[PDB]
Amino acid sequence: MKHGIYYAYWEQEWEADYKYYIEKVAKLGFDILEIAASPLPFYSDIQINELKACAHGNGITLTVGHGPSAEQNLSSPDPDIRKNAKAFYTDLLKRLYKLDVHLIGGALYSYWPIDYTKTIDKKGDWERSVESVREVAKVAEACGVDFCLEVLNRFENYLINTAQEGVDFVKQVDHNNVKVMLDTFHMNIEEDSIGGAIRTAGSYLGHLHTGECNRKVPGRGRIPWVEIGEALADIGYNGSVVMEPFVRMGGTVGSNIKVWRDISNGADEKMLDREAQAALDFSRYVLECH
Amino acid sequence: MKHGIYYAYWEQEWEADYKYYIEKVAKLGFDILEIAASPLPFYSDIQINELKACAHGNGITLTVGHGPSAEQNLSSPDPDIRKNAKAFYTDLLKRLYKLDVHLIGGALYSYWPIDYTKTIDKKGDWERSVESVREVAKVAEACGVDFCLEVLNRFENYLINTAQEGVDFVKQVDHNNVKVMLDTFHMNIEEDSIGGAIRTAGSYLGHLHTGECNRKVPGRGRIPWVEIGEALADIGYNGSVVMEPFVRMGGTVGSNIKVWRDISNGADEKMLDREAQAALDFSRYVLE
Amino acid sequence: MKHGIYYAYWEQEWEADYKYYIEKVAKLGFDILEIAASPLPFYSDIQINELKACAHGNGITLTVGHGPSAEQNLSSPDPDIRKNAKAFYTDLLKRLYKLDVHLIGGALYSYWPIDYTKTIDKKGDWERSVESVREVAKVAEACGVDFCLEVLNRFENYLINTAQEGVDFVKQVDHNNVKVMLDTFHMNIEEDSIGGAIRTAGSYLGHLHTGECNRKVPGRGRIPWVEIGEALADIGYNGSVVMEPFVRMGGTVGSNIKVWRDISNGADEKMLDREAQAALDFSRYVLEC
Amino acid sequence: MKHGIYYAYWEQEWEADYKYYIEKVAKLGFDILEIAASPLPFYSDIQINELKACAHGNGITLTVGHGPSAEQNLSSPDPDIRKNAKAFYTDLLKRLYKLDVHLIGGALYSYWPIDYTKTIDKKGDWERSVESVREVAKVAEACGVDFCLEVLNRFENYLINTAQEGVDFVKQVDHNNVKVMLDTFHMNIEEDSIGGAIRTAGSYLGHLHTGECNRKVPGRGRIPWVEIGEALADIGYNGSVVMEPFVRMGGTVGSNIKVWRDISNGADEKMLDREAQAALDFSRYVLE
Ligand SMILES: O=C(CO)[C@@H](O)[C@H](O)[C@H](O)CO
Ligand SMILES: O=C(CO)[C@@H](O)[C@H](O)[C@H](O)CO
Ligand SMILES: O=C(CO)[C@@H](O)[C@H](O)[C@H](O)CO
Ligand SMILES: O=C(CO)[C@@H](O)[C@H](O)[C@H](O)CO
Ligand SMILES: [Mn+2]
Ligand SMILES: [Mn+2]
Ligand SMILES: [Mn+2]
Ligand SMILES: [Mn+2]
Ligand SMILES: [Mn+2]
Ligand SMILES: [Mn+2]
Ligand SMILES: [Mn+2]
Ligand SMILES: [Mn+2]
Repeated sequence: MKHGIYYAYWEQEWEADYKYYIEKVAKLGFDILEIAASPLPFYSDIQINELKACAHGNGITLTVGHGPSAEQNLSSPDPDIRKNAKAFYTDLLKRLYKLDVHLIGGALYSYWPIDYTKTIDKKGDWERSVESVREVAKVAEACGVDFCLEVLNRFENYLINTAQEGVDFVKQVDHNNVKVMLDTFHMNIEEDSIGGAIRTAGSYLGHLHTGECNRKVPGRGRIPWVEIGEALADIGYNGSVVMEPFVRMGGTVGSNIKVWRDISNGADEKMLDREAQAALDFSRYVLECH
Repeated sequence: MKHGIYYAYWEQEWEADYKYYIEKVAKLGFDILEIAASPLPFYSDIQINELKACAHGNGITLTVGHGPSAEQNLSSPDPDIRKNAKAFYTDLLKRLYKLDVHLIGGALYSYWPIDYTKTIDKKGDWERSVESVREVAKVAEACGVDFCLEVLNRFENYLINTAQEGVDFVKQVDHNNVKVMLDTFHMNIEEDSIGGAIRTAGSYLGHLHTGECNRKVPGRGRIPWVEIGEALADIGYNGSVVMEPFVRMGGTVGSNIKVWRDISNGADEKMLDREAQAALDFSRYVLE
Repeated sequence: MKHGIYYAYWEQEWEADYKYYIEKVAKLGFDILEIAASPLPFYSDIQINELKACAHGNGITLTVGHGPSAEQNLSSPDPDIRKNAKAFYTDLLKRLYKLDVHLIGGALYSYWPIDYTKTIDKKGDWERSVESVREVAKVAEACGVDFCLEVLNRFENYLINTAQEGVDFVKQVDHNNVKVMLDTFHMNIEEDSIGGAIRTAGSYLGHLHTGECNRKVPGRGRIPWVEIGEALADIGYNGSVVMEPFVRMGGTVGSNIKVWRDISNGADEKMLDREAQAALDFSRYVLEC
Repeated sequence: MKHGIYYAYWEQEWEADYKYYIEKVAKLGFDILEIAASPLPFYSDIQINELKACAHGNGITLTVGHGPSAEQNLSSPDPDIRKNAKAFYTDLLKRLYKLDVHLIGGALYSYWPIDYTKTIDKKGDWERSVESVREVAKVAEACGVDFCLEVLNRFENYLINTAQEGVDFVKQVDHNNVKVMLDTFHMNIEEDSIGGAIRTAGSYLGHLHTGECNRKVPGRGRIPWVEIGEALADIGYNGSVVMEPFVRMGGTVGSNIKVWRDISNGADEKMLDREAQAALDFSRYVLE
């Protein structure tokens, strides 16, 4: 497996100097840095090429996460939003192609976080979504990009909350490059079984996010990491595992993730770095070759 | 310890004929029925007495749960909202005393569920709430009621998310009738240690809600029940334990709890009855 | 799934008035009573029909457990011990048939408990055992009995300590009536994964013993019961599940099981019955479907 | 917190060239090397100073483990055996003082492994042992050595099988240089609660052995490491943590520990080294 970490562990907005983080995680021993998609549509060609060259020169692979805006909601009942959305993704996937990125994940079938003050139509949203994802998927394939649909807890989305729902949705889409994506923090809430959910995902699992129950770095909390490693070995998971810790208050990240206390316990950057590296060593040790 | 269940397990709105449920759970074997406070202020003085009568007749003890509305938000920066909130609690609490209820719990220090659309001010809300709660505490003490502050996960509230934050708030309130309340569903998300959180609550723990990670009845999910039982013995817990399963879609309950799939797996009322009864045997066995 | 309990939970010797426990256990709600095989060769056909009819009357299914003596050692290098051993099971299995018992289990490929002051030849004992068991297995087929080979921890046996070893031994024996048997107390010591060991057992699993890490009744300890239910479901286990708690010091049972403190904490018979009943409610709830 | 490993992980007999292992574990990053006491009584005085020189040279602290032989049984009903036992330990402890080691642990109140084809007189053995250990304690105190009594599973000892029995024994001995010692492999069998056993030992815990359920190195097994680390933090443990993995068949070690299958799966020295270092990183990280 290839191990990565989301840059947002160090930042409070959905954008940053990704080159700085590529240099950092390469020194910490990671294989991957996952970056937020938000700023990419504003990258000039030379900026995309420099980012790509940076990743390549440092032996780092870039993956992309995206929490879509309501205006990029592929499941919208408004035909215009669905059109703006497909247009947004099309342009984004081409940028990913130029970046040599082959994976994007997150609530790509909806938007995030969900504004629950608006009325919900799961059934209706579900079918518009399946349709929209079907065609975005075709652009993704032409770009060499796997489009991973992340199963989320109920407080963050209502369409896909369990691995079974994720598999159902992905089978309906029925496209080779559209995958299910799990996240230990979300599984921790919705699943009857962690290993079971992973085996349920099976051949459809295309990406995995890690973090403790309250989103600390993997290892020192209650997530059943050994059971997870066993299940990944049962399904022959080949993919990437990207830890996504959020331990700092503040900014759009703190607000969207809902960090209302200093979970980092006053850590400075170097401290954060050390904990992520210990967490990487732990992940490689516990999660592999079971 | 005394075991109960929240009536909402069977209903989709924050009210119901509580008499029908006092008889149901008395039969199923529960010692307690927990009821939503919402419809109570619309109970006449006579309706109160028959509810109480109905409870005493069935050997069932009544506890109350309450997810406050924005207008009952004791943490509010708006003095008129705070004023109305103290009035609601004082009226609600006098009714509780006449109903012969000695415990109310929920996000009593705030409102539920939070609309994260508005602007949050944790620091200021926290100070206002501590003060408003201490006042309300005098009334709760009078009506012989335990004002229980429930620690909730980050998605449903931002003031108190861990047992440690709960104990800090309660110690700040510094009042006899205010307790910390824990819920296995919420602890499962926010805590480093389930047993550790319970031990942190210690003597301040006044009420406990149970449910699996995804809110099914206690037993066949991933919650560490043995560890909870051992930690309650460590602190010598002598309160009640109320299961709060939510396995049904629809209504204000389904929307507030966020049940977007049929977790009950098509259960009918009898099937719901059986599972709750089995979870009750399980809880008395494992937890004590 | 059918749920039972070992009568020994109440007794300190490997024999007892099984009719008394058949009645007790029917009132507590079990579907099965497991009895020790050692007193059965001393039973007349009258006692065998007596026991069978009584089980039948209280609706209880009977299963058998046996910790073989050194003289009943099917793996012994001494060919006379092996001949006497085969004679012993040949007789026993015919009695089981008369009792309409379709399952016996324990360290049937060896003897129990092992005396480590002796000489070990795991490789040698293993080969002799596979040979003897396959033979006994024909007699088992004939008597309609499932010969279950229990995987034990290292302190009690050295031949088969993990589900994988148990599976290798059974595959090698290669006979329909031989199955692997697992016990949560033994898996707790030896296995890397509990769900994994069950799954490795797979279709070869023919019997399951349960108890907490320190042998108390199932449920209030550290054994991962939910994980066990899942794995039993993953392999579609239909067999029975028998709790085998040991919480009392004294006697052969106490010395053989090595109970050196009062784990029951003063439990009198009624208290023991209460906990077994609660543990049985727990097992049906957590372990099934 | 100091972390070590028992040298027997790489050897099949209760002795070896400890200098070779001091260099190896310093290179892998350990703080401590734990050695078997067995060969030490017979160390010339030169060999004692060389061993100590090496340890200091490599920045390694040495701790000692010991499975006493039947003739060294301080609990024996036989007075000549108790006499020898006491002479054995006073000589061993004085050497330890020379070797500059401050900790010895194991079934020091008895002998190991127990021969169960003999008569078990628990109450009598227990009384004699408490009295004997108390005497030895005085010498241990003079040599600046913590005499740690290890709690073992039922198959390896019958006097002390739980943390509660270990604490009861140590409190009866009533001497500051005598401590309780826990081992995750042994707790995994006997305890109701791992965290609970650690909290029961509390201030009395003077040493801790680690290993997976089946004695593989810590990390990929079922032992609840986070719970252990949280309980060590609960009591404020000021001792060391020594992993005692046993993954190889053969010799006195393989038969005393009862390894009947190749648990190491063909590992050569280099592979045993890497797995030890990975478990060390895991332990420092998870146990805090
Ligand atoms: O689990 C999550 C969100 O809770 C991740 O998918 C990521 O943070 C999100 O997609 C926004 O970047
Ligand atoms: O756990 C919670 C909310 O998740 C409850 O205690 C809440 O106050 C109650 O559900 C309101 O009806
Ligand atoms: O678990 C075991 C032994 O520890 C049993 O299966 C044994 O065969 C039985 O207890 C003998 O009576
Ligand atoms: O855990 C134990 C024995 O199972 C050890 O501490 C023992 O004292 C040592 O292994 C002997 O060398
Ligand atoms: Mn995620
Ligand atoms: Mn931490
Ligand atoms: Mn922690
Ligand atoms: Mn609750
Ligand atoms: Mn057994
Ligand atoms: Mn008990
Ligand atoms: Mn040890
Ligand atoms: Mn217990």
